Amino acid sequence: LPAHLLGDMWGRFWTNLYSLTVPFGQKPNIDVTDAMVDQAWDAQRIFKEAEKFFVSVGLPNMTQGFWE
Amino acid sequence: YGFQPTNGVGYQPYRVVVLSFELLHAPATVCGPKKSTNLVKNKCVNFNF
Ligand SMILES: *[C@@H]1O[C@H](CO)[C@@H](O)[C@H](O)[C@H]1NC(C)=O
Repeated sequence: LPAHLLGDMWGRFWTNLYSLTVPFGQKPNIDVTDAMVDQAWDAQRIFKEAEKFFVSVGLPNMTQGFWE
Repeated sequence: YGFQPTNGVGYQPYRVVVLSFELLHAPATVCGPKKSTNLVKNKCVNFNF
């Protein structure tokens, strides 16, 4: 492959070639961004659902100095 | 200890008081607090003063 057609300056990641190499372009790759702005999720919900993921597996809470 | 207000718990200062009761010998001293009520009048009663 020619070195200047790989998606970035050095060919380190091929991640910008997805729009040319997508297998089935008539199927939307799943994207939940509209369901976040339809339920009025603030800045704090994204971390509080993240803290509930880690307490789900058996890991400690955030340290409560973490929030201020 | 260089204490700072932005220090995670377990690094913030705790004040401690250790009470140590040491008996020995005597005739009497401090003890519990007794209870009471409202004495009456003109009625056979069982009293403690
Ligand atoms: C973590 O925090 C939640 C409330 O924020 C609490 O209900 C839960 O018990 C905490 N986890 C532990 C292990 O105490």
